[PDB]
Formats: sequence, C-alpha cells, structure tokens
Amino acid sequence: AGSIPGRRS
Amino acid sequence: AGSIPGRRS
Amino acid sequence: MGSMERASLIQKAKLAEQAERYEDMAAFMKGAVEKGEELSCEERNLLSVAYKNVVGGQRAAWRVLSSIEQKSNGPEVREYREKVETELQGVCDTVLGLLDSHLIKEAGDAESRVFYLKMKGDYYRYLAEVATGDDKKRIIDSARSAYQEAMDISKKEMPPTNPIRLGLALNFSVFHYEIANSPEEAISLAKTTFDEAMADLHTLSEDSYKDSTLIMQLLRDNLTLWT
Amino acid sequence: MGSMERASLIQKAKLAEQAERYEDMAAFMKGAVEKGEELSCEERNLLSVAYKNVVGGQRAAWRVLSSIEQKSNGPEVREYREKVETELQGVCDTVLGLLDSHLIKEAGDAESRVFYLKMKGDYYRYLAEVATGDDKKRIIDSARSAYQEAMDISKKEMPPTNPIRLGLALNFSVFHYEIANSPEEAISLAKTTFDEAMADLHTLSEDSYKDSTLIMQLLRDNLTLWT
Ligand SMILES: *Cc1ccc([N+](=O)[O-])c(N2CCOCC2)c1
Ligand SMILES: *Cc1ccc([N+](=O)[O-])c(N2CCOCC2)c1
Repeated sequence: AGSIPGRRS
Repeated sequence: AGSIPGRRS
Repeated sequence: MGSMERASLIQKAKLAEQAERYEDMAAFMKGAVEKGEELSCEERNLLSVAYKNVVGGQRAAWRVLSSIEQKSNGPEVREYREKVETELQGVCDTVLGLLDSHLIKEAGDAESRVFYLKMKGDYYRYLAEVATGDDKKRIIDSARSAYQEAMDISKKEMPPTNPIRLGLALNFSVFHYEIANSPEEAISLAKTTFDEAMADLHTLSEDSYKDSTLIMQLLRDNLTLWT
Repeated sequence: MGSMERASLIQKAKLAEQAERYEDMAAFMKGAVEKGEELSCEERNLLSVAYKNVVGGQRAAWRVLSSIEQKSNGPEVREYREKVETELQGVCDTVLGLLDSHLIKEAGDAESRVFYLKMKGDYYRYLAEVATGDDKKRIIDSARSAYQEAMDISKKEMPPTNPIRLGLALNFSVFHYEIANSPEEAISLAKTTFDEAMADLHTLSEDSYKDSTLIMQLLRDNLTLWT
C-alpha cells in the first residue's frame, strides 16, 4: 500500500 | 493574469 | 532523434504525455519537427503541450527564486536563479529556433500560421519576463510583432469563436497587461474578443460551443481580476 | 559539483526544494555527499527527499507505461518503458553507490545507520519493482537484508515511537506485502509496530507526539487496506 511519502523536508 | 493553460493535449 | 522514425517519435510523445514525462515529450516532438515535414493539427498541439509544460516548470521555479533573491536584497540565491534563468532561456531559444527553421515559413493555412505565430509571441513573452534593460525592449517588440501578425491573420481568416483565435487574443491581452504596461489595451482587447465571440456562438454545434465558451470564461476571469 | 563549496551545495539543495527542482536538488546533495564528510540529520533528510522525488516520478511513469504495454499484449511502448526503466535503475544505482561509498561504513550512531540502511532497503525495493526473473531474487534478498539490519539496530537502540524506527517498519511491511508475497508478515509487523508505539506515546512531548502519531496513522491506513 503506502510507504513513507517522504517527498517534503 | 491567466494565459491559456495549454498543458494537456 | 535522427535515427527514430517520425511516426515512432509522435507515438512516444503521446506516451510521454500520459506518463507526465514532459521533457521527454518535448525531445520527441523536437525530433519530429526536425524530420522536415509540416505538422498536422494534432501534432502541433503535442509540440505546444510539451514545451508549455517544460517552460512552465522553469517559470514557476524562477519566480520562487526571484522572490527569495528580492527578499535577501552569499551569492548562492543569485547564482541558482541565474542557472534556472539560463536554462529557461535555452528552452525558449530552442522553440523559437524550431519556429524559424522552418515551421512558420512553410505554414500557409491560417490555422497553422496563426498557431505558430502565437507560439512565437508566447516564447518571446517568456523571455521578456526574465529580461532586464534594453534587451528587454527588443524582446518585447519581438513578442508584440509576432502576436500582431497572428491577430491580423486571425481576424481576416477565422470566425470570432475559433479557439485558436480566442487563445491568441487571451495571451496577447496578458502580454499587454503584464509585459507592455498597457492594462487599458489588455482590458479593451479582452472585452471586444469576448463580445464578438458571444455574438457568434449561435452558429456552433454543441461540441464547438463547449470549446469556445471554455476560453471565453478565461477572458472573463481576467476581466474580473483587472476591473 | 567538485568546485562548489559544501555549504553552498546544501544551501542550493534547500532552494531547489522550495522551487520544486528535485533533479537539481539531488545533484546538489550528491555533490555534498561526495565531499566525503558525514551528513547531519537535516542533510540526510535533504538527500532522501531529493532522490525520493526523482525516483517517485520515474516509478509513476514506469507504472503508466507498464500498464499500457500489458494492455497491448509496434515496439514503441516496450522501447519507451525500457528507457524509463533504465533511467530509474540508474538513479537507484547512484543512491546505492553513495550509501556504499561511503555513507554506511562511516555511520556509527543508530540514527544515521538506521536511516541509511532503510534507504538501502528502499532503493533495492524500487529495483525489485521492475526486476524480472532470477535477478529479482537476489535484488529482493538485498532489500530484505538491509531492512533486517536496520530493524535489528532500531529495536536495540531506539524507542518504539522514534519516527525513523516507525518509518522503517512501515516500509519493511510494504516490502513484505508488495515484493516478498508475505502479506501475513506485513500485517503482523504493522500491527506490532503500531501497538508498541501506542504504549510509548505517554513519554512524549506534544511535538514528538504529533510526529509519531502521523506515521502511526500510515501504519493504520495500510492495515485497513490489507484487512
Ligand atoms: C523513513 C522516514 C521516517 C520518518 C520520516 N519523518 O518522520 O518525517 C521521514 N522523512 C524524511 C524526510 O522527508 C520527510 C519524511 C522518513
Ligand atoms: C493557444 C491555444 C488556444 C486554444 C487551445 N484549445 O482550445 O485547447 C489551445 N490548446 C493547445 C493544446 O493544449 C491545450 C490548449 C491553445
């Protein structure tokens, strides 16, 4: 399903 | 202000 | 892209659009233009969509960095804004070069010639957004001249509801408001364009009506913001 | 980036994030890693954000193209899917190379070592998503081994609410569900992680509580989809 989005510092 | 968005065919 | 077939470049540009890979899409469409044949209506749209997305990301980044730089006033913010600006200018020069070699000179029908001259005005306008000084003046005049030739053709050869004619008028009005410091000319052009399109809607099919009214709403949106 | 100062690369990576220029951000952070010094907590986050955005766009494009290719079954869709796949693999290999030369070997504190080993598991996982055959098996084992070492350290050295420990467990559970065909292991890991974090929330400040509960909600979201 969903991993850590991790696209914003 | 806004020009033609024009980013989708 | 010289070793790839024209039809394969067009197919891959459509796939790149679906995958939101706009840099790839623009490279495929540049390769297709460089085959030397004229572009169909659909192919012109693919060319425009690809480069509009590429330069649109660059313009948004340039605006973020320019705002940070203005607030600050080390060399890093200016250096990075300059890097983005040079990349943006390179994309604009690439598009303008395709139009000059040789899309415009081979475009005889009003639909193709107006489309390419509007693109020429748009990409000079994006150059003008980042230009400073006397260079700005000649760049601004190049945008104005391209838009004006497109307007002259469109008024002679297209109905007032034609979507390309409408989008040209919309973008030329933005040029007047944002670049040329002529807000009254912008408002007058948007109003006259809207009113003349309104009066021609009765001639259209349901599908054409939808296409034309969508762009008319953009003219109205600008008029609401400007008045 | 060898001629740019380390501090300037870090500053420009932060500007690139604000401008949503993630390819630039990743190139700046690669340059910073290649200066040879260890990375601070904030610098590790910049490295991860930059590459996560780059590979995230590639993965989304690969999924679009893979779906079109599966529906079709000329060479163009396969050729373009392969092009995107090779680019994605190159980015993963670049990240893995930075971790191997020499971020992991110099990382002694639990926070840095767990962070880098989780990244190693993630980038092998992205390689596994596009791998086919026996190559898939060794890539899958490399992801599993990195995640397992990170888990072993995190359970010994970090509280159950630590956000890195929580995100590692979340991503390892996704590995089990999506890559390793082990949905029961995925569900068990997510449940145990959530429950042990719940029981440790009482020790946290308001700000730490917010950080931990945000990731716990992601574990719960997966459990809801999987059960
Ligand atoms: C792998 C992981 C776990 C937790 C968090 N976090 O609490 O934010 C992250 N972040 C890394 C930096 O970007 C946002 C996500 C990553
Ligand atoms: C310049 C212009 C005017 C109208 C339209 N249109 O009706 O769609 C466009 N499109 C070009 C292709 O991408 C969408 C916008 C452009």
